[PDB]
Amino acid sequence: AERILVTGGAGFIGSHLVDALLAKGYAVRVLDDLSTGKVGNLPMGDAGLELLVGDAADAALLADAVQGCDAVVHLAAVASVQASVEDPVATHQSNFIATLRLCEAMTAAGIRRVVFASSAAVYGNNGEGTPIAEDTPKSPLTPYAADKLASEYYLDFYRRQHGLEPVILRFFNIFGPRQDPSSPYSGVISIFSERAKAGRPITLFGDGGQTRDFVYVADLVKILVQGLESPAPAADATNVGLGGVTTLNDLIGALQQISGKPLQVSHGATRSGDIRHSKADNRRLRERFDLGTPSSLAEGLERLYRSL
Amino acid sequence: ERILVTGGAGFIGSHLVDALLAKGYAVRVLDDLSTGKVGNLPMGDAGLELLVGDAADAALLADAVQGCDAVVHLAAVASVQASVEDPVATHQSNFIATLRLCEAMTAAGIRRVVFASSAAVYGNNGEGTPIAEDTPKSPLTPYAADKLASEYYLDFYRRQHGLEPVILRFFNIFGPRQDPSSPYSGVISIFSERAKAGRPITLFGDGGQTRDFVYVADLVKILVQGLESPAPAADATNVGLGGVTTLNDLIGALQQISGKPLQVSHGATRSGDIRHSKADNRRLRERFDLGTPSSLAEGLERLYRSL
Ligand SMILES: NC(=O)c1ccc[n+]([C@@H]2O[C@H](COP(=O)([O-])OP(=O)(O)OC[C@H]3O[C@@H](n4cnc5c(N)ncnc54)[C@H](O)[C@@H]3O)[C@@H](O)[C@H]2O)c1
Ligand SMILES: NC(=O)c1ccc[n+]([C@@H]2O[C@H](COP(=O)([O-])OP(=O)(O)OC[C@H]3O[C@@H](n4cnc5c(N)ncnc54)[C@H](O)[C@@H]3O)[C@@H](O)[C@H]2O)c1
Repeated sequence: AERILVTGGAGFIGSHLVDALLAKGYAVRVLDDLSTGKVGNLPMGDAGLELLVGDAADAALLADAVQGCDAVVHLAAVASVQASVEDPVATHQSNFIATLRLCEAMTAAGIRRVVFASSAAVYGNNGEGTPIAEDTPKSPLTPYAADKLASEYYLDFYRRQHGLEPVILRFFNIFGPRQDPSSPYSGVISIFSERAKAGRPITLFGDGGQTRDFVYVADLVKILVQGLESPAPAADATNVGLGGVTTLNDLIGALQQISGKPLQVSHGATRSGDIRHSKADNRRLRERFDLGTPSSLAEGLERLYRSL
Repeated sequence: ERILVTGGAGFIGSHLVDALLAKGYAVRVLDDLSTGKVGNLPMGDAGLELLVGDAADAALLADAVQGCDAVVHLAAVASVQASVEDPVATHQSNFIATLRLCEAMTAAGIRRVVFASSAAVYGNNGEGTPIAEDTPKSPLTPYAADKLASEYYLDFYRRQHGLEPVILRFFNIFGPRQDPSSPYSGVISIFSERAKAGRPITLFGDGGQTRDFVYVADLVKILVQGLESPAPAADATNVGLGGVTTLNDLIGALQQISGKPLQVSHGATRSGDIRHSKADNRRLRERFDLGTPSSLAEGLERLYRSL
């Protein structure tokens, strides 16, 4: 049976991927420093799961972690963009050095396939208000966004120089159960859903006309598995957005209706780094992956709410 | 008034150090002497202070920027091939040094930093075209990716912390003190050293390849202007002349300068080699005072006479 190394596997997206891989019969090895990930996210009783608690930028740890692994999904990163603005030096270790050290360890070990969580943040403000195609000029505005893009560039280098097979996925806005709502910079759906469940007010920054391309985590997991099992994945990046349009006001009304409870909306100012419109051009995604029928926003919110 | 020059002991840096001291600045050099040479510097000049260490060393940078009014950040492992062989080590020199410098400058309240980026950030894009600054990026090596990431971090510190970066993408610089000892040394330093020594040269390909060569003294004038301009633009500026020199042109000009015909061994074209590389230097012409740059023959003659 094949073993998948999942860096960041104890986190939001990672733990769902772990469940899905194990269910398909893979062995899984999680490498996670539990900075935001949680052991309670993992099915620790599954005989197919191994857990290594440590830093994904640690070369000695990666040399151990890759031994006996057949492929990698590289999800470890400090996901809070704001955290990278606060401390560029520390987050650069997690957001880029981990990628570089993983490439070195995979090349030594002879492992080719790595699926990488890049981000729509690499586009910055370019193409705003239009479906963003993958060849849109990049404009990373924070250390996080620059490290995700630099990670792409190094993965492509190891592909050409050393025969790595990277599957570069630029996530748009992923949501669903286990997304941690504890920070003011947690994903807005995790925050809004937590308040609605508790019956407490939410805070809307700006006028609510901002749009995002929301993706339910279960649909992202399908793509991640397919990137692991593809016979010859494309070299260049693929957006993971649906090409959908959801305003924050759309989201407020959908969530309120799902909770069946009234929802107080207090106001805050638009946050300084807030992009107003964000939507993916889904054409490469639809060409390269089988999305089937994705979850609509309502279906995804419902599953999230019904889990809390 | 004092200028920090990281990499000041190297080829471009030491020429800059000469120019800045000649203009009355005090000059502090930070260099690990990996490829820089103390013999490149005017030791014994009362205005020159040399620090030897790693430009990625946080504690050392903190001392180094203290009392400085501006910075020229030239320290890097210039060999693209060295970054291919050792991405981990060269990333410290080619990117981490930039990030640490940003942090040290912010803490000390120093705004102006002139940065040596590279035409390598374009990859093969714009082959056969005047390369404008918005030409799509495609860094092919760790070195090129680190130069581009350096640019992005410099822009973030500008917006978030009031830094004033002057981002310059160098095309093919040449001149005295350019090390010809490596096979991946610049073709002009190699061809000239072999011409002076009367030894054969090796031409990879047909010699129709073209490059936008820039004499080091003209680059130095731009570096100094970047320090002294009152309100520099935020985005990158290509440093090239928009010139077109073939390798066969270069061989002919060296044969005319040396007075003896060069024996030309034929090698196969290098894998991935860009055939035609030319800057669109409109932004340079607009933002800087270029005067009359040295022609290739002028630069070659000045180089050859120095060997
Ligand atoms: N959720 C989104 O909308 C979104 C959008 C774009 C990109 N991403 C990327 O997707 C990946 C997963 O993000 P997530 O939403 O599940 O958030 P998350 O915080 O739940 O997952 C991050 C995980 O990585 C781990 N981690 C962090 N630094 C580490 C280190 N140095 N060593 C080892 N483990 C480390 C954390 O403990 C956590 O388990 C990340 O790379 C993130 O940047 C997510
Ligand atoms: N045509 C060109 O020469 C060219 C083209 C594009 C970019 N550049 C850039 O211009 C700058 C100068 O290059 P150069 O041609 O003068 O080469 P160089 O090797 O002569 O100068 C580089 C200097 O940096 C120093 N250095 C290297 N790593 C260091 C570290 N970790 N800490 C401190 N000092 C360190 C070296 O000792 C040397 O003195 C570099 O940033 C290079 O990447 C040059």
